[PDB]
This record gives sequence, C-alpha cells and structure tokens, in this order.
Amino acid sequence: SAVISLDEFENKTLDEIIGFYEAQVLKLFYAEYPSTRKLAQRLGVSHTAIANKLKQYGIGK
Repeated sequence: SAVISLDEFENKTLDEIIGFYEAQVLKLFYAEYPSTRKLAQRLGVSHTAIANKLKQYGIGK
C-alpha cells in the first residue's frame, strides 16, 4: 500500500502521507497510540495538531 507502518510512522510529521490513508492511520494511531498526547509522541507531532487533523475525521474525542 504505502511506505509506512505502526513501527515506522515516526518518520513523517502527520502530513507526508495523511489524507485518505489517514482514516486507517489516524483511527489506527488513536487505536494503537492512546491519548493524542502520547500518540503524537510516536507520530512526531505537536499532539494538538495531530488531534485536530483526525479530530475532524471523526476520531480524537
């Protein structure tokens, strides 16, 4: 599919591959990485930024 994974998602700052694959990546980061705060720690991001992105996707809260 793409060039990432739950063990290699700390390379892109939630943008080099987000959008559609996100629904399964963001809904997944939130399923694998609980608490957007600790979730942003693996996805290398400013947390709130990571949340807002998939917050409108139907996740986050």
